[PDB]
Amino acid sequence: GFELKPPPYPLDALEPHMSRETLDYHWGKHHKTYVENLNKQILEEVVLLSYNRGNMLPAFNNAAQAWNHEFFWESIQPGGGGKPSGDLLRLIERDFGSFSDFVERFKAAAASNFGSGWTWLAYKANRLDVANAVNPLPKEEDKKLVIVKTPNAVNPLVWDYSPLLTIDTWEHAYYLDFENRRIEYINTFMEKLVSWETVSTRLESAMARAAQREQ
Amino acid sequence: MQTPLEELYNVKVERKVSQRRLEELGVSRWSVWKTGKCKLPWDWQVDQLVYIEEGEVRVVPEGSKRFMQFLAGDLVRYPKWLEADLFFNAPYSERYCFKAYADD
Amino acid sequence: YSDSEGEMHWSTDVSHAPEFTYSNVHLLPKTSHLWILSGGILFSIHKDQDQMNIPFSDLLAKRRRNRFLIPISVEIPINGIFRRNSIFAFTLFPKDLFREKDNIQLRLVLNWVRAFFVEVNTKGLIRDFIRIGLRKRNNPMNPFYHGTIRMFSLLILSSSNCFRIGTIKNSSGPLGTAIQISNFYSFLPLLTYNQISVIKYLQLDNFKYIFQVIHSYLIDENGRIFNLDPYSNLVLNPFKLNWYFLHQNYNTIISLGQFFCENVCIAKKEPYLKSGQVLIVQRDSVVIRSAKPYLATPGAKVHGHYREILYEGDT
Amino acid sequence: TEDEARRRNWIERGWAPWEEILTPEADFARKSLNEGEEVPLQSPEAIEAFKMLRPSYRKKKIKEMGITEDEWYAKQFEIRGDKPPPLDTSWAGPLVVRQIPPRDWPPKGWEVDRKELEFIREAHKLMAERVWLEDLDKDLKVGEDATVDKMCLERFKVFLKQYNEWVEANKDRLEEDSYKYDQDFYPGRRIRGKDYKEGMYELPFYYPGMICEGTVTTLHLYQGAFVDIGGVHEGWVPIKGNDWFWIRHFIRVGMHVIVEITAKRDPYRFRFPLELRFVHPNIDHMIFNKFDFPPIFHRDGDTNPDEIRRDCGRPPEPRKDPGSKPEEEGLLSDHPYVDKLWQLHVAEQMILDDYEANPPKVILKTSVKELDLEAALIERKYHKLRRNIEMDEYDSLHWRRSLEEREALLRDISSRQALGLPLEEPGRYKPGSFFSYDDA
Amino acid sequence: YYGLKTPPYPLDALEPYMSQRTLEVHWGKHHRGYVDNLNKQLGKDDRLYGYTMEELIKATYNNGNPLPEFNNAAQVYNHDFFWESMQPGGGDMPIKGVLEQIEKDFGSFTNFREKFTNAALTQFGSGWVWLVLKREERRLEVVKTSNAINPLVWDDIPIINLDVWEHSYYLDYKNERGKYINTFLNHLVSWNAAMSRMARAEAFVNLGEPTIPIA
Ligand SMILES: [Fe+3]
Ligand SMILES: [Fe+3]
Repeated sequence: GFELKPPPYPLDALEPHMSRETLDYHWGKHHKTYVENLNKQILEEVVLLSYNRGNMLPAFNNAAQAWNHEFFWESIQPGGGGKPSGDLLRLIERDFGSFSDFVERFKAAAASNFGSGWTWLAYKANRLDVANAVNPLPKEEDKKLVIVKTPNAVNPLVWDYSPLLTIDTWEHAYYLDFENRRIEYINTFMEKLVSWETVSTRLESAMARAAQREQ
Repeated sequence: MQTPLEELYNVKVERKVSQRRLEELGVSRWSVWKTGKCKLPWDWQVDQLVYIEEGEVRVVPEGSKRFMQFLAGDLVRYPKWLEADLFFNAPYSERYCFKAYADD
Repeated sequence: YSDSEGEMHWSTDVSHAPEFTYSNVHLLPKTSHLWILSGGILFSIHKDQDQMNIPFSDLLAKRRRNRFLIPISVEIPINGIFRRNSIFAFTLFPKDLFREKDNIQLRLVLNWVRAFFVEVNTKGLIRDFIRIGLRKRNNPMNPFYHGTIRMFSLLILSSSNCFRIGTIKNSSGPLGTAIQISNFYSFLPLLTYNQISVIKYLQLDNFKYIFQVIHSYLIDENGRIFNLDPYSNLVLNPFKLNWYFLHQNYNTIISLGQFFCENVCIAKKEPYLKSGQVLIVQRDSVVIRSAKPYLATPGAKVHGHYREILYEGDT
Repeated sequence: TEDEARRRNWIERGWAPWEEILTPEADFARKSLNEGEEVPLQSPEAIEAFKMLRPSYRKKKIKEMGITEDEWYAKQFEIRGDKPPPLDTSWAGPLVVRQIPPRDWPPKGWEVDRKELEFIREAHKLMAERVWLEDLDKDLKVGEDATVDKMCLERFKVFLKQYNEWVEANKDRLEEDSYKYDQDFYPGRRIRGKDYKEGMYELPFYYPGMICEGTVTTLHLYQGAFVDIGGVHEGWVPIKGNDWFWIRHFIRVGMHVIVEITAKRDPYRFRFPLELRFVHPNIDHMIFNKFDFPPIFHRDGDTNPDEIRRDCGRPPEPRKDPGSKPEEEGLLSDHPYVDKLWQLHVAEQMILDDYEANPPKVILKTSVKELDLEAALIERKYHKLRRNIEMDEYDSLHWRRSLEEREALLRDISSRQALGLPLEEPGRYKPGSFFSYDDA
Repeated sequence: YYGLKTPPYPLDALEPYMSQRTLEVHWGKHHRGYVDNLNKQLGKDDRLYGYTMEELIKATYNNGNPLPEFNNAAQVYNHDFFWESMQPGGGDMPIKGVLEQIEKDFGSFTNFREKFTNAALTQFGSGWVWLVLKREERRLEVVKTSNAINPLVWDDIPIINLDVWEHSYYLDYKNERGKYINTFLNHLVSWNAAMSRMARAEAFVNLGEPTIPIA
């Protein structure tokens, strides 16, 4: 029995960037329904099991969306925006040139995601379940940061990626605050809401996940 | 027939790519593939963007008597589900990137 | 027996139901004629009415996918053919960095195959090798170096079975592009109804707009509506840019598909017709598809369903 | 029963009771053989048929009816049986048209002024304007107010200027190509030779949606009706098979019709480049047999079936499903150039050996000018080898290429499964019934 | 090039079932944006120019590997078809040949209504719900598609359209898609439009029965 956790901030704490009315419907109605329907059909293990190597089982849409929204609420904070630091900034500059270049590519991906979906910053340290898929001599640059778009409920977990940041591009996430203006919603997300300390924290776990596999 | 192979097989080509377009695509971060005189059969399972840096390749679709020729400086997009033989007759070098649905 | 290859036709006096459910035999309650219409495959490009203009030391060795080369004494069978679990030799390869999954597998017993010699020559020097080997990417010529299809079963129609028996002035041409009328909801205008469709699909509010004759309106590029004469049939010629009258206001002997006997007379001053079915009707000529009638008496049995292909010599 | 079988033959097998125009001998044979073998003919039909076996009796019978011989010869070619209910074509409001240049102007490979073309292309947005029948009266121009000079046709006139320039420069070339490719004339082919008249409309003058007035020129039992719409190609209304049994009563050669262009195609590939439907008379309710695809030519240069089906809109040649998922197959790392490197490696090593000593068969010639003996000799004197290392780095590049395709394939699968997009090429892969050393 | 076609009614004519503000954003921003984006693409490709709208959608669909122009080309047709699918004083039941065909292909209008409702309730994410006329089978069906896909890509003839993209109902109903579907069937769906679309479709399908001589 999975439970709907509240966001780590008060529902009025994202004003004026994200209104309480949006949070009342996005979390109180959409996210709540995903958890309620998931419990009738029965979290990371559930998402992988219900994905079923592409032949998605009935529980996948509820399970993946429930995980996605919980990940989404932790990706933002009332005093977000700015720039990251530490190893995250070093990796961003290594794989995107500079932080400014990364922001433009991330915004463009979120803008061009057609229909309902999610845009992810992920740490790519995947392993494949096929034969002759192991590199004898890894170069240590193969574990890199990537920007990936997914439709509907899909998340990078189904390809054994490590998500670090996401933005919800379903229209219900921004229509009460920006109507059709998704560009302004994306720009507001990266300048006022994004929590880089949470993204940095998730990077450490992803790095440790790869380190444990290599030993 | 009268219709060129590029039109029939939906092989988008952008011969003589400007440097600005290369940087917009981020070609400098693409992986490198090279070969000598050989023949490569392949069936594309996803779209592939190829920027040829040196040499030339002649692409013969499955069952075809004609070929498509791409030279250094051309940007080629091989479509998904394409089956062809790639022929090389000299040193060849390229930078490639595979594209899933949407992406680019 | 059928004198020629073709398809079977009968008009009347042959029972449509077979004599038995499984069989293809039909009875004749009356005397009738059975016609054999004369006639001469990828199924994705050959379709109905297509026109066919064309007729139908280990460092010298190597280990690859399902194959390997060898410059341990090698024992090859007499025929050069290996079966499963066969001994061929009683570190062979450079131990490549990558090894693809192969159906073949060593054990030296071959298990999972042909063997032949490979020789490399350069400037009068010879080095022999033994090559033992077993989706488009899995493949193991160099660009640098009549008849009309009748399908329903295929027959070819050609000249061997079809033969010929021998304002401004109004001109045929375009009237313009019909535009959507919002009253009729359709992006491409309905233009006309037939007797059946007017009863099924005519809305109540559109009964006032049903007309027995044609009415022509012209919209120019600024949105103005022109009629010239709203009580006659006048349209604009798009090439000459002038008005002209329509032909009608829109309020031969031989018929298509008829069968002829071998000496039917169409007119006293004309040569006798040949047997067959009228395939093409034109202003002053007709093209006939050759057919041969067979007379059959009551109680006879027809071997084949309608339009069944019969080859020469078939019963 | 003998009601469903007759219906089954009509619908499934295309049966129709086509008229059989019999000679007197054939007519007598069918009427007399129904009575017996050698019996006195009793039925009035067989008795009359016996009399008609003499043409002298027929002439006497014809004179007594007051008709001529040729009229009697024409009465035997008459459609028997009942007649279909007569057509009642109703106009769905008035016919309202615009003069819109075809969207596909200009033809491929023909250069026009792009500034004039953009002026022409402005008229294509006029299709979005809404017109209501309650509004074609408020400012209607009639009589002297509806002369041609009063109308704004500036964008269509610029198209006409470009069209006439194209016609005068390509008219002879198009006729030459018609003779080169099409041996004999046929409805749908280009009118040429003595039959050509200046002023006939070329194909780029037409576009789907246009309304034309024309005359029926040819009826084909298996193809349809061909209509002259003032062009160098005749239009084609697809009608075939049983439908002609009733439609022949209404669609006749030489009669004037109103047609709408539904498709325009390339005459090199398609037999009938102009596809039409009858607007007046409306016979939509009488047409049941449809063409799955428009018929095409199979020409001299068409050697690859996969290329032919791409030139038209036809499905791929089906194949048996492999039964294995491509995303679950092992990666490929054998670079195709490695086999060439191996031959060069062997050639260098055997040349080095000769240098020391004397300072079913396939033969592989190797050139000395494609070998790097300067580096090989230094490696030989110093003592895997460099060429073996060179083979592994080519394998690594090929393995990396396979890995990146598989990773993109895995993401592509998830997107397509979520959005209901095909994983395999549609039409391909039809289903069934359609057709140790290392460790030692 | 294609123009932006006005709906066949004023933007406040669907009140109170579909608000004027919904029409202003849905038609004036979403539909307008699709037209403007499509026209830019058509101005660079002379081959895609010159296709009819139906031909362009089928060509850009590319047998399941859509070209970049497909999303804009499909959406402009979908929205034009959608505005004509609704009328002031719509809803209730169809009459004459539309009712007869529905009763023949579904058993009754009640069976059709449940199938249409269930297809609209179970379409996950953005998409469309269609009443279609099957060309090969010569019967009506209920089909749901995702994102911009329309039945034209499979040579089917649309009859009635319903937009279940979130932007079409979120201002008036928020997460209550079921109320939006029920309102569409009760007060908005235009069966008069379906009558004419079936009449146009009868030029290619011939839903009648042939007259077969007894001879
Ligand atoms: Fe959401
Ligand atoms: Fe919409």
